[PDB]
Amino acid sequence: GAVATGEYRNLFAEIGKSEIDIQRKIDEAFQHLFYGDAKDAAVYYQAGGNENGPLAYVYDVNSNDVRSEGMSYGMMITVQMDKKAEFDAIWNWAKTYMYQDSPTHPAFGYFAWSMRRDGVANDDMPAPDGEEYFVTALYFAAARWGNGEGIFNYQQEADTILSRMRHRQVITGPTNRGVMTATNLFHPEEAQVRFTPDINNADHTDASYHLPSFYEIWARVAPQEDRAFWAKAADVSRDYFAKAAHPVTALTPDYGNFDGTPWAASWRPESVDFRYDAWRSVMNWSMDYAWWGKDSGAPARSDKLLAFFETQEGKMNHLYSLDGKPLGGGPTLGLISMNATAAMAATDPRWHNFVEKLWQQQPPTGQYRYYDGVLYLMALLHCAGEYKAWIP
Ligand SMILES: O[C@@H]1[C@@H](O)[C@H](O[C@@H]2CO[C@@H](O)[C@H](O)[C@H]2O)OC[C@H]1O
Repeated sequence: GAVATGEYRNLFAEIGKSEIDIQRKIDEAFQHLFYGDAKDAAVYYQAGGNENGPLAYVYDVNSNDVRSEGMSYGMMITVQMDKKAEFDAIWNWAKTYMYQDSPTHPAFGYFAWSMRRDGVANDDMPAPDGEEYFVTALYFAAARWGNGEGIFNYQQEADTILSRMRHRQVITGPTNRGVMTATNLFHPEEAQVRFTPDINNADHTDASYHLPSFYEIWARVAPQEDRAFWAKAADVSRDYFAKAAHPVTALTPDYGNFDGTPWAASWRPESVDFRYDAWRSVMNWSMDYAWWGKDSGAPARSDKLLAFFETQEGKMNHLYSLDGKPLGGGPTLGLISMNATAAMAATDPRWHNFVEKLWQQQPPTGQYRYYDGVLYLMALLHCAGEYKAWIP
């Protein structure tokens, strides 16, 4: 695995691209998304500052809301790209405005998943893959830059947040939406991330939230009393992808049950299909395989998913039944980008075509560029051999 060797595959170099052109492609994507035209290209906004220095956020330009996921992805992108100033400004806004510090609030220890640009929460409850990326990005920051003090003691922040994600108690109290009850972010017996800590829907998961590549980091550097739990979560997630991904297409549903079956949310029953969340599952298991080499099923799964998408050439949808029926939409940059990341584990040389398709793309513009753009820039970093485990 790359962590053992320190050698991360440069999949773009493997399909013949020069290092100068790979650097240009990543820098163009960063400059567009972080510093491009505010109305058409950028998803990052400089939002003044406070006692900790500059504030900034990554946001969904469509709804015009800040998302905890996009903040956490901005932190991961910026630490992988050695962009400390941008990292610190995003983290300052997330910790200042999104993090719930009241111990009587049911979201204590968690980041509001959806927040207006003025800091008014739409929902105090979290999207738990945001927390997973925040903690990991903070550990990576500690490793690359060393720890600062206060909110910039990245390792201390990560330890405290991650401990509370596991050990949170049930809290009932007032929220922006009325009285709510929430629990921990990982089920203590299943050792799986929840879709939500809201007690009304807590005993569910989401395959795209399963991040065994990161749980292995936490198994090494988290508070000692939790390391066995995070190690377990990594093994459970590898088993989860084996059960949750269709046996023929390797498509996963957006939302799921702990036993691997798809879950139809009452408010979103189409969550049983492969949609916007599920795009990411293949990145998660392929990254885990490339880093750690433990998910013995990952190569075949990535091969099945790329074989399936090869049947869709010239008629690509972005919504599918798990058995591979197209359910609508055309090609998206986010799905192209995630499919390319399957090459971190695929064995069949059709993966070349998927990495080449990502290489051919341009940075996204217009109303849907937030999800397309964060996935694009993460996929470019993975495929350039520039998305690494920075272990403190
Ligand atoms: O109260 C809970 C809501 O907070 C939860 O909202 C979800 C949070 O993650 C987002 O990615 C989803 O889009 C959003 O629906 O839904 C479940 C409910 O119990």
